Parts: sequence; C-alpha cells; structure tokens
Amino acid sequence: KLCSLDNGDCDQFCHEEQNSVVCSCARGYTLADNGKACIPTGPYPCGKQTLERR
Amino acid sequence: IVGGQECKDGECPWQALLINEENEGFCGGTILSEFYILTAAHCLYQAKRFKVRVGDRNTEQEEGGEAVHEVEVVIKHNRFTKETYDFDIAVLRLKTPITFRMNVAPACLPERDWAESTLMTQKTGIVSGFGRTHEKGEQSTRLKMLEVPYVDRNSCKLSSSFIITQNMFCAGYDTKQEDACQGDSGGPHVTRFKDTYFVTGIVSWGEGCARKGKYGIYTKVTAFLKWIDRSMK
Ligand SMILES: O=C(Cn1cnc(NC(=O)c2ccc(Cl)s2)n1)Nc1ccc(-n2ccccc2=O)cc1F
Ligand SMILES: [Ca+2]
Ligand code: NA
Repeated sequence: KLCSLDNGDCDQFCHEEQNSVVCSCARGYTLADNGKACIPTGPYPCGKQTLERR
Repeated sequence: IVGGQECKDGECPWQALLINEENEGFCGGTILSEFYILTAAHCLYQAKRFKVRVGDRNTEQEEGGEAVHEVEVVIKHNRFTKETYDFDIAVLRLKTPITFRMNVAPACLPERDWAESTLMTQKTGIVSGFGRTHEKGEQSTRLKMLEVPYVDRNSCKLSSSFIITQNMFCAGYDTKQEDACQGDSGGPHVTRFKDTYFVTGIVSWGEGCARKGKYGIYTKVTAFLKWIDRSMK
C-alpha cells in the first residue's frame, strides 16, 4: 500500500513507515482492529457534524 | 460570508463567536476542545474585553442551546504583528469547559505531514461565520458557510498587494462573488476528508471582500500545529 492511493485505505491519517503503510486517528478516536477504520470513543468526536439528535 | 449558504442545523458545530463590549460579534473562532478556542491574533486588538459564544446559529433568536464562556488565558503568537499580519494565530483557554451537544463540537487537528499531502491538496475547503454579506454590508444574523477552492501560492502572491508569507494561503475565487469578509475573521476554515472535518485555516484578511482579482487570505494552520499543541499544554 501507498498513502497516495485511496489514502492507504485509512479512514484518517496515513503514513508510510519502515517502508510500510500505517493508519492513525485524531484524539477521540481509536484505530480499529482492522488497522484502517477510526472509531469514535465519545458521542461528540472531533470533526463530526452533529446530525443525530441524542 | 459573501454568497454561500446558511449553515444547516448541526453542520457547523465548531463555530465560535467572539462577542465584544457592545455585545456584538466581531470575530469567529474554532472549537478545538472543551477548554480551547482557535482564533486570529489580530482579533485581539479589535476589542479590549470579549467573551466566546458557542452553539449559536441565529443571533436574534434564543434557541436554548447557546452558551457564553469567559476567557481565562489568551495565548497570542509571539511573532504576530499588525504590520505584516504574519503569524495571525491565537488560542484562548476558557474559564469554564464547553459541554459538547447539538451544534457544539470540536473540529479535528490533523497531523502536519498528512494535512499537507492530503488536505491542502483537496480542491476545496469550507469557511464559515457571521461576518458581512458583502464588502460594505452588515454582518449576518445567521451563521453562513461557503465552499472555497484552494488557490495556488504563485497565483496568490501575484494577486496580492501585500506580502503573502509561508504562514498564509489563499482560498476563494478570482471573480465569482463569494468570499469570507470582515466579521468572519478568526473563524474556521476546515477541510473535509471522508466525512470528518479537519482544521486547515483561520480567516485572516483580504483586500475587500469578493473583489475581482483578489482572494481570501487564511492563516496556514499546518505551519502552527506543534504551536497549537504546546499552547493547549
Ligand atoms: O484591513 C482590512 C479591512 N478589510 C476590508 N475587507 C477585508 N476583508 C477581510 O477581512 C476578508 C476577506 C476574505 C477573508 Cl478570508 S478575510 N478586510 N484588510 C486588510 C488588508 C491588508 C492587510 N495586510 C496584510 C498583510 C500585511 C499588511 C496588511 O495591512 C490586512 C488587512 F486586514
Ligand atoms: Ca441564538
Ligand atoms: Na476574487
């Protein structure tokens, strides 16, 4: 994988480290077990519009 | 905001508004966390005393979700100067924390290298605020947003009658009458990536608003990511 193609399949941050793609996430999210997706840890994670009324 | 649209319910939840001694909004900010607001250093010289309102979409209507927070600490960039408008960035720490809720949520800070390679290379970003609706006009009572194309630095420099530093970038349109304007200053420029919005700029200055041959000038947040982290301790 390369970050230049589909962002290395990462939801958020992509880096090519030790010549290999590693995904990561902003504060308030945890990187999923699949190592690609970013899972919010709270109901108002940064950068999400507030569309579901709670 | 000149042109653009009213921001829909819940769609601009990181917007903050700095409110002066005439009780009026005079600048925007971006919510970074429960205690920290991002704004432009130059906004600090426009009022001696001010507070921060969040969760507001209509300044003439009490919706019930709005909150006003007092500022505990101002952290202005030490290299800002009004002569250059360079380093036009400040962080505010609030006396009491924000409770995130409908229309109140922080924008994400991106990692710098990825922001440069992936966010700044997008076609557009989004600017929002309660600023004037045309250059010589009055401020909007309703929160507006606008999609603004990224403009290349060489074009940006050529268009400007003032020096564009590496801490600045242009966004907007050559002739299309859409732009930010005075009153939006200090507010968010965010870039969308897969349904998540990342802070990419601060509304900084312009030669008028939506003038032909001029662009909106924004503080380049990538240049200040480590600085923001330190300011937020
Ligand atoms: O003072 C004003 C008043 N004004 C009138 N119109 C405006 N427009 C806006 O604020 C925006 C438009 C698009 C934006 Cl993004 S922000 N400012 N504008 C300027 C012009 C130039 C400068 N400037 C830039 C670099 C070095 C020195 C210097 O003075 C600052 C301003 F605030
Ligand atoms: Ca209101
Ligand atoms: Na223009």
